[PDB]
Amino acid sequence: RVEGKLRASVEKGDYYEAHQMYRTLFFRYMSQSKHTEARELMYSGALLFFSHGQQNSAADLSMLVLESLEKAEVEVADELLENLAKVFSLMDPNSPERVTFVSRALKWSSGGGKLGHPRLHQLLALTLWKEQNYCESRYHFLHSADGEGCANMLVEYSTSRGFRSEVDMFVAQAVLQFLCLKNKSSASVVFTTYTQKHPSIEDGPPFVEPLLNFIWFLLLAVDGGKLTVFTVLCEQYQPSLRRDPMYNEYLDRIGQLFFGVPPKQTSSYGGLLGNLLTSL
Amino acid sequence: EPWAAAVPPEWVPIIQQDIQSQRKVKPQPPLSDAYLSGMPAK
Repeated sequence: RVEGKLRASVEKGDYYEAHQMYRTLFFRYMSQSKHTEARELMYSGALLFFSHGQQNSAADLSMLVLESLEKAEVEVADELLENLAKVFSLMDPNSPERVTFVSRALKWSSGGGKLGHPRLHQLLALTLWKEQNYCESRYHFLHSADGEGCANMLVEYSTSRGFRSEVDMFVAQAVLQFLCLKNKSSASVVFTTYTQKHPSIEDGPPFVEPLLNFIWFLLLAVDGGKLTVFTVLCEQYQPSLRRDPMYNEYLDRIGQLFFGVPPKQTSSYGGLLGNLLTSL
Repeated sequence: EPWAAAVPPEWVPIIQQDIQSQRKVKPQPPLSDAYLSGMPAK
């Protein structure tokens, strides 16, 4: 009903005025505990402002969507996540506001567990991939349950932006980080998908590249709960593992998480870059 | 080689070959922005 009148003000170009009226009705509905009506109006308003290129107003209304979700203690549902990712995808990729929105939306989606919901991470990752923001896409894929999407993205990233000396390293880096998040399922899927789909990796396993055999064997050893095998693998593949200074630190964490072996590396590049417990 | 007793038998020739391959001097070139962007960060 009121949407009709607000929509007319936006279409006339009275953006400032429509924006403050949306805010007025939002707080009014919220004061009346009409949390749902408040969110629905803000979401439709955000979309309308995005269609006019009015990013600042759209982003503001998007934050009010999250305010309603929070106050009403709404749980994650597929439709809500898809709505939030849609708004994310319309925001300016170079705005601090998108950073703010993502942080607040992931926090809400956690049900403050406190891990961002993996389906929201997935949706974000897919958008970021389409935008060729591979660095951020990768971060979100790692917190998703989507090993297959991650692998396809990393094939594109490695061939587009990586060096030819790194083809095996990109999948090693991803597998080891998935395992540090105790996600052996996605770790196996990213490995299998990447090695099959990457144009510079031939049929295998076994592979010509020692680092790829290491990762293949590691996945088998972890899935089998075989600590003695894990230990042998880490020892015999050290020359390959030294190619990324962080690989032995990831393996320390993996050993701890799956088998209880106390971390071995005295070195901590983690500390330098960000501590492994709180920087994956 | 004690390690060979510890792993599945069909892995042994693969690991033997990989041990020998890794003896070869093959310095890693400076790592790309793309690769290093996957490093941990706070």
